[PDB]
Amino acid sequence: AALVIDNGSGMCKAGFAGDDAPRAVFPSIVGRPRHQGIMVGMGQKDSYVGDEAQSKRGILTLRYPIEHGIVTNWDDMEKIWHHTFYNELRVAPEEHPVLLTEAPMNPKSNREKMTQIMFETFNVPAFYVSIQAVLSLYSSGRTTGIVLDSGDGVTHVVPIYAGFSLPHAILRIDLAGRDLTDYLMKILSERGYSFSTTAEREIVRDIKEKLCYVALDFEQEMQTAAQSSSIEKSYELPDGQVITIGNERFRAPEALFHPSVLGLESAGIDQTTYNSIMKCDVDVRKELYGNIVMSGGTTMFPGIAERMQKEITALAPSSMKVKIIAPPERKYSVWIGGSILASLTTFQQMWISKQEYDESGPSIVHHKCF
Amino acid sequence: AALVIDNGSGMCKAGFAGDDAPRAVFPSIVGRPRHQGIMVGMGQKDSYVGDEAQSKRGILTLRYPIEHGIVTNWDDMEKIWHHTFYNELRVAPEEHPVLLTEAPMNPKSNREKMTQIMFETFNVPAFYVSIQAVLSLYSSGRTTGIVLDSGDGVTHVVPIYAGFSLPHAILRIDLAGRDLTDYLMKILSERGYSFSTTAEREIVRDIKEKLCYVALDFEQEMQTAAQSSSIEKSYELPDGQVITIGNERFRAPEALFHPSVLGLESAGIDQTTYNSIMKCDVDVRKELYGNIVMSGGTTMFPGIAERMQKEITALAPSSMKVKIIAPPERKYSVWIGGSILASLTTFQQMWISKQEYDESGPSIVHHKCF
Amino acid sequence: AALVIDNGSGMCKAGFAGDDAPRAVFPSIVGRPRHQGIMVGMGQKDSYVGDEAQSKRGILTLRYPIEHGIVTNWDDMEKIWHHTFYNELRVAPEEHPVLLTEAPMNPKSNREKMTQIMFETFNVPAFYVSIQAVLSLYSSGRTTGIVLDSGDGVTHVVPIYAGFSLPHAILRIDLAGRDLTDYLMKILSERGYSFSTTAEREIVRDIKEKLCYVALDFEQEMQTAAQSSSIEKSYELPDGQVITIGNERFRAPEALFHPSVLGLESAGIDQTTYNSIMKCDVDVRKELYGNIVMSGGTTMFPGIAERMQKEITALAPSSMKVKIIAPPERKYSVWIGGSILASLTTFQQMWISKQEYDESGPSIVHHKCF
Amino acid sequence: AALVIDNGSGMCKAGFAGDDAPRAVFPSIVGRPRHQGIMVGMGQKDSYVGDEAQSKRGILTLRYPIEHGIVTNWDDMEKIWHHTFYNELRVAPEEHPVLLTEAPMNPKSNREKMTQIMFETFNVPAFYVSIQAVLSLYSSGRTTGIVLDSGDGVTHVVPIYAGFSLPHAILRIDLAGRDLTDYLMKILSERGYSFSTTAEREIVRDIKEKLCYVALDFEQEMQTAAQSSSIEKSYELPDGQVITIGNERFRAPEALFHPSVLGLESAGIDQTTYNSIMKCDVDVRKELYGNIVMSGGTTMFPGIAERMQKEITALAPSSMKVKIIAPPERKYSVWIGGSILASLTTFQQMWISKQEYDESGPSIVHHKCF
Amino acid sequence: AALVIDNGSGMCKAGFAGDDAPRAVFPSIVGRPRHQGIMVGMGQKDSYVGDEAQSKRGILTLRYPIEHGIVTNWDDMEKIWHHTFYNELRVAPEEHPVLLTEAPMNPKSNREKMTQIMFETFNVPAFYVSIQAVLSLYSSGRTTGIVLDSGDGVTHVVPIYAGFSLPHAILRIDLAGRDLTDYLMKILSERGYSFSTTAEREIVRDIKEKLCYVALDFEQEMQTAAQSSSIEKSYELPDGQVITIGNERFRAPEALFHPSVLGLESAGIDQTTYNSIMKCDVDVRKELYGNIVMSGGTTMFPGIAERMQKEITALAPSSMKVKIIAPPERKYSVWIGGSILASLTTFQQMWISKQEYDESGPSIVHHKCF
Ligand SMILES: Nc1ncnc2c1ncn2[C@@H]1O[C@H](COP(=O)(O)OP(=O)(O)O)[C@@H](O)[C@H]1O
Ligand SMILES: Nc1ncnc2c1ncn2[C@@H]1O[C@H](COP(=O)(O)OP(=O)(O)O)[C@@H](O)[C@H]1O
Ligand SMILES: Nc1ncnc2c1ncn2[C@@H]1O[C@H](COP(=O)(O)OP(=O)(O)O)[C@@H](O)[C@H]1O
Ligand SMILES: Nc1ncnc2c1ncn2[C@@H]1O[C@H](COP(=O)(O)OP(=O)(O)O)[C@@H](O)[C@H]1O
Ligand SMILES: Nc1ncnc2c1ncn2[C@@H]1O[C@H](COP(=O)(O)OP(=O)(O)O)[C@@H](O)[C@H]1O
Ligand SMILES: [Mg+2]
Ligand SMILES: [Mg+2]
Ligand SMILES: [Mg+2]
Ligand SMILES: [Mg+2]
Ligand SMILES: [Mg+2]
Repeated sequence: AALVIDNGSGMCKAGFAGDDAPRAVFPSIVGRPRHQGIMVGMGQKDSYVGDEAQSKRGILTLRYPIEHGIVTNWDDMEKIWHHTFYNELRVAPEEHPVLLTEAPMNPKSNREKMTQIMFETFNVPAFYVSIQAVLSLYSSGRTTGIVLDSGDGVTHVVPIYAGFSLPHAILRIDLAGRDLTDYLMKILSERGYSFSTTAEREIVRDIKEKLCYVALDFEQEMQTAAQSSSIEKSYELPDGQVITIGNERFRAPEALFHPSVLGLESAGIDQTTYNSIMKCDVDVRKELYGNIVMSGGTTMFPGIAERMQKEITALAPSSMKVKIIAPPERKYSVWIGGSILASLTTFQQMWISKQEYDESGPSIVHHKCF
Repeated sequence: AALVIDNGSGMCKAGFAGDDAPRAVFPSIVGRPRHQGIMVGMGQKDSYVGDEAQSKRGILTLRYPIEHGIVTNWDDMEKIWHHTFYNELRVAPEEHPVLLTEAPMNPKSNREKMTQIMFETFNVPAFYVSIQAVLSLYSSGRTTGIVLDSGDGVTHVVPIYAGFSLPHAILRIDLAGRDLTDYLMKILSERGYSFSTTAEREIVRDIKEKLCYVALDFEQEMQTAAQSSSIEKSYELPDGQVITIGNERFRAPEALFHPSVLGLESAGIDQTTYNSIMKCDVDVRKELYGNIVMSGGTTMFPGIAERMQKEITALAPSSMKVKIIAPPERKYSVWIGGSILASLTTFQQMWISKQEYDESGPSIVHHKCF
Repeated sequence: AALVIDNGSGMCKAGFAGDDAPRAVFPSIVGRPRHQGIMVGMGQKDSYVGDEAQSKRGILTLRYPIEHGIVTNWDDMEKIWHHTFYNELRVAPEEHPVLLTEAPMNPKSNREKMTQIMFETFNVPAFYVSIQAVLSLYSSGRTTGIVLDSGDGVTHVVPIYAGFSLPHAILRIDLAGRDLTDYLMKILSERGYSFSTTAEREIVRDIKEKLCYVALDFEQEMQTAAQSSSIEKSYELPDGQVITIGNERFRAPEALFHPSVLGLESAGIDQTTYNSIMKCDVDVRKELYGNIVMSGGTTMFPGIAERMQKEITALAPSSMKVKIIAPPERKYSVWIGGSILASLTTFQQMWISKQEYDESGPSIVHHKCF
Repeated sequence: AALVIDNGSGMCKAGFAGDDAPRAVFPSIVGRPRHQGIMVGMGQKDSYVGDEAQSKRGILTLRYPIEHGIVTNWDDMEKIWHHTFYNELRVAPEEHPVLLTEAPMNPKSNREKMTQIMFETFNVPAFYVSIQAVLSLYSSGRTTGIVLDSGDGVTHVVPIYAGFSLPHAILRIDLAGRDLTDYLMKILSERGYSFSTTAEREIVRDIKEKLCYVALDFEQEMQTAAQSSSIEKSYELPDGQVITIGNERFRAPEALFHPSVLGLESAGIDQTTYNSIMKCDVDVRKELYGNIVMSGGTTMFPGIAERMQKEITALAPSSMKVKIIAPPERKYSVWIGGSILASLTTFQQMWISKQEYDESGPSIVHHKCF
Repeated sequence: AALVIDNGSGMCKAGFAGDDAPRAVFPSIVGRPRHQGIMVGMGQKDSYVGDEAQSKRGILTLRYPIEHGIVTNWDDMEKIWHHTFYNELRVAPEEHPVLLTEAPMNPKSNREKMTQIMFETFNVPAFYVSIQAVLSLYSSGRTTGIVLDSGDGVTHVVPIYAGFSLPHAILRIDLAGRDLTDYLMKILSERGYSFSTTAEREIVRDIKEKLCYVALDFEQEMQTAAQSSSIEKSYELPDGQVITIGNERFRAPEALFHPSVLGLESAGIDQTTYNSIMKCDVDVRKELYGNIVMSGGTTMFPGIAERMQKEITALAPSSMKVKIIAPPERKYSVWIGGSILASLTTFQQMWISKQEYDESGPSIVHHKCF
């Protein structure tokens, strides 16, 4: 009975192998009080994790331990994993194998510290780290495809042909949904709405998840928003204030396709996918063009698949059939692939056991998870 | 067996922790004779405290030692506390912990002198100072709410969310029931009734407590009072003279909502409550709008809760549910919260002992009562 | 050609706007015979007003219609105003606008009855009521100052800054020259001089106007009067009896600064002026300290300005320049300000006309004279 | 002959291009009377602007039309600009180009309404809006530097490298000198000094400008203030009262470096400057570390440059030379840069003319001022 | 007075025939601004070439016009040649013959467009294109040898025996120093150092030039780097950050000998040199084994000659004397050979004149430069 934990930058997904949906999906935030507790007998913890930190947002500073796929606070990461094991899944980690997720081209100390914390703090019997895009390909039943994975920390593009990784063609951008949340925070001040705190950042993230979309033609959509008022929508703040947003619904996701509005020199996701395809051998590009898979929460914008199809079809040769696979459950696709991968009988010999960690230290994670 | 003393500007409330009502409620006045005693063998003290000063009003000058929450006469304060301990409660203060009350944003010398007098003159074994609004929240069983406390000296608005104080949003006005008594004294001269002495000030305070109320619509109430005579009431003076009052029943409490009739530049209590709510984080305002708590004697005007609800609902967004909590026993609510707070076992480690005062002086009251 | 009538408690001042002195100054007394007329053919009226009542004092009971600024006998007030219009000024009131005076914080029925009597009994074309202290500020050419006005009925302290009234800081004491006359009547019985009748009250008023003064240091003056006989003066009664007075020359005006010798709980005039200054905003106090204006007959005591300056300089901060303005013509200053105010062209639109009274009744005096 | 107007939240600076100092520096306040004018013939306007509102503080409510860099009252803004053009500069705005200032990340309606009021109410021939920090860089002769601008409304940090703006790295805090004035008002009540009105707010602003400073080590300065009395200073109030202040001289500016004492979740000015430097490209950080420019009145605290240098040198790598440029005339630096920018011949083609406004409306300000 | 221009992918070398060193060596980059110029009067070109683009790296996107020896942007190539002629050499190209360089097995349109731009844009009187490896053999005084030339775009291996080219044995790999820079960028993310921009690519190129070397035994060097810390070195970034690198010093140049770590199917430089020798006739191999010449910047790694000697001696028969010629000035060797070749009197009849270009078009470059 293995445990599958998709530990992304923004949201933690956790559950059991063999299941089809994550049992526990909760934000990976740690909240700490900014003020002094004055009423006694209440019961006031010094730390709040997950949905409890989200429900007490107005008196807490919220911190993400993971930034751009890299854990920057390991004590808060340990707190989040403890909340995963003991409060959400309600299991003992000493009797369950654990499969973790990681973004490609991460520092090696991240993998080593994850292995050390899993084997020493939680005393797991078995452990493995997988790349998220490979799990996204696992969930779709495919062995050939190019995966665009965009969550909250980073966006990575990984091509796989016939079950073989092509690590020279793996591309990675530091743009994901948190940068889109910050950009929407910046461009909402043009209408007079000020958001600066971490709780207001969570409010703007809710605004982006509810009302933002990807325009098929950006300049035509700007002309339509300038002409009429059919684009503007209303959102109710937690204090009852109603705000109205116009072109910011599609200007903020446009940073995914044109990162220069963030001051970034990198290319957009369509150009990155095309460059990853062109970095591969000429005999695999046809299968990659027809098997473009998207996973993650940032691929859940309305109209992102049609725009991605249009831009890649513009980039590709005219005889190539470009197909974008954006299933309705793609936001959990990485986890679903983990739930497939930990459930295979061929995978059962690829676990890192406690004996191998005892004889080799954390560095065995560089020899068993490749 | 702790002692709870709500030492407000106008009235002193005193009793034991674990009780539900104050054992001794009496005016905090010191009376001194204006004339010379001519009959010998009577027994004539040079000072009268409390109800004895109130029963001998016609030959005494009455002085309040506390003005706007700040003690201005410490010898008379010592006399009132001596009358509390030895004549009203009839206890020895050397064997009972004492919990005192204070308004927020008071001078630090007030707290220091209260600690010094409690530990040196009365030799208490333990001591604590609390903010009155926090005790008002204690009495209602709430840990989240915004407290409007108005007694005789000052009106303070304190928001608390999830047991956490928000001291940047605490607001304080120097308008309370004594200023309303003085305003009623001023506007009763329009009908030909002259009140200038301190005993006449106590008579006008009795008139305000018996016959004044808060109008729902002030201009409509003025039109109704100008049209008919159904608003006018009669009051009997101590010498048997019967006076009749009309619009002064609702013109005097209207200074609570429009302080400009007192020559004050501050806002009314509804605007102050709204400004304190808007000074807080956006994620706590919903719980503050539905948990507006009033305590004190100035909140015992008839119709003040309906008017407060109407004005705050006018100020708040239309989707916000404004609830005013005005319980029938709110005039003693601060004391009741003290009787709860001194009765908690978790509070028993937060007393300032005699050893800490001996090793640190009065300044320990700035480190233990926050 | 407007008429200016300063109708004080003790003395009536009357004349024309544009003049510098009142045309007719006479006591506001009504005298009635105590005995039966026995000689026929003389011509014996049932009522004597003014100087005729003063010249026939020994067979009349003298009554003041105004007590402490409030008219208590309106028929005698009508008699005095008739004597003003037809015997003193010798005009027709139906063709002259009339400007009247009133003390602040008077009953509203006094103003209403004054308006009704002026418009109905005397049929004036225009009418206005002013506060006396504002006219005292008008006479000195000042727009900023604090006026201490003390005549025969009441003493009022009114601060004005930059032409703006500060009605929350207006203070009023029921001590003036009539109470000083009664106190001098009481303390002259210690030397064996009995005065009980109204004519003897007028004699004692003459004694106070001729021989009383304000001591700079009261205890030093009492020591000087106890040591030598240089303070004692002689006064000749109307029957030729010569009386001698000592410390009563300065003990009777000392009730202005210490009202407790009258059995009054109020403060003295220096403390009342200081309390009125401290009731104002902190940015106007500097101009009020240097512009203290005195008007009225009770401010005509010798040495009252030096004593007022000394006590206010003791009360004020040491960096404040206290200036007392006591001009030699201040006893008529209110009237002089009326003669200025009714002579201004900007004031000519502020009269209450007969049409406004016909359409609104007496209550228009609460809407036009504020 | 262009006009340069630095229209900040607290103070309005105005003059001519080519000059080195602003011709007219005056507070941007509008004062309205709280009371009724009682003396006629004075001349009493319903509105007072600037120094006339400051000289009549005790009878006025003072309002700032700009809060945190955003105009909240446009009629009072029009009054202040009318006072600038016709009473201070004494010019006709119809023949002079006008260059205005704005804080970055302001609402677009502020710029649009400024353009509409300048072109329609005042009928200017030409118009431009600049960012204040770019003008601060203009005044120092620099084309590369990071500007910390803190006045009365907001604090903004803007980096510029080789004449190129970096708008993704522009940071903005809502903390400036008005919040410091309010914090000093709050912490002066601990010593028993009460300030609540707008005139008292101006008095506390004068106290902060005269006696407050930035401590190099805050805890060492608190220990020094607790040990001896060499830190305490005396201030004379307008009514002559002398108050004494101790650690509040350096506790109030400490909110610039630790905003959590205001209940704010933002970082201090040193951390904000460091975060703006780290938001830029790695090849420009060396020039930004050595060219940190401060401008505005809130940077005129004694010891703020040494403390800023110490904290940034603590934050920066040890091989980096941190240089803080705090010239003695930096309080006018924005205006001086405007006087440079409007005097350049290359700038003369960048004005928004009346023809462009007539053909395009206010929205042309989003196409010409970037 | 001919001009010799070695126009490689990364660096442009330029000077005069008869000299021993290039007069001007500068990077062949064109920089364009990513942001908008905000400060006027500076002087801001839209394009920066060479060292000016390198000194303004943080606000520019840098582009190489030559990729793998082939010009991909001819306008930027024209800009670089204009900067060579007019800013670096400071000559007129209309009076100087120009000798250019090219890699073998290039497209014919590259040579044709180079001839057309030289004769039409710059109006040169004479022109020639040479292969770089033949010039490397010219610089060493040799007429027999096999040249391994590796710069920034491509690596080519050209054997020449007795002055005769052997074009069937010329080999070409698309691996050179730019691919090594990209590989070092990829493997520096394992230590947590992120480099993605073009300026960061130039920084990583500086890191590779300063700290990278070729290991004699790769597995022994990996064991030594894993055992101790004597291999790790420190580098200071332009912002003052100090980074530490370990095995990446020799892992990145190992792609020259094992291209499979780049995802390339080609052989290493030692195997390519051996395969080029074995493609020749059996009677010339002895002279080629003893005359292996290296030129270019990628041959300037420390230890590349010893490793090349070891691997070729392993590949060659044991009786063959393998000699690697790696002179200290080999990075400029191509240019030096050009400076020899354009200085020979026998070469003076082999120029392509303007008359031949006018009568034949660009295609004459396929008949005169073989
Ligand atoms: N419907 C939606 N539309 C747009 N963005 C979304 C939506 N739902 C979630 N997101 C964004 O996806 C991000 C996290 O998704 P996820 O892939 O679970 O992150 P991670 O894998 O990094 O935990 C968040 O930044 C969130 O704002
Ligand atoms: N029924 C009432 N209606 C209006 N005011 C009241 C009533 N009862 C008491 N008060 C006023 O409340 C004030 C004191 O109440 P309390 O809260 O006990 O004062 P404190 O807390 O300052 O001692 C007095 O000024 C009194 O006039
Ligand atoms: N020279 C004086 N010294 C002291 N008191 C005086 C003098 N002259 C008049 N008075 C007193 O002033 C009072 C009346 O003065 P006035 O101001 O005219 O009164 P009102 O304004 O009330 O008519 C009388 O009581 C009189 O005794
Ligand atoms: N010497 C000083 N020390 C500290 N603060 C000052 C000083 N002089 C002015 N200030 C503060 O600077 C603020 C306004 O300065 P300024 O930069 O002109 O404001 P703005 O640019 O917003 O008009 C005011 O809040 C004032 O209190
Ligand atoms: N000392 C060195 N060690 C390793 N590589 C170097 C060194 N010096 C230069 N290079 C590399 O050589 C390449 C360019 O050299 P060069 O032969 O001048 O190129 P090209 O001939 O293509 O212009 C660059 O990629 C640079 O990184
Ligand atoms: Mg993820
Ligand atoms: Mg109370
Ligand atoms: Mg009078
Ligand atoms: Mg400014
Ligand atoms: Mg080369």
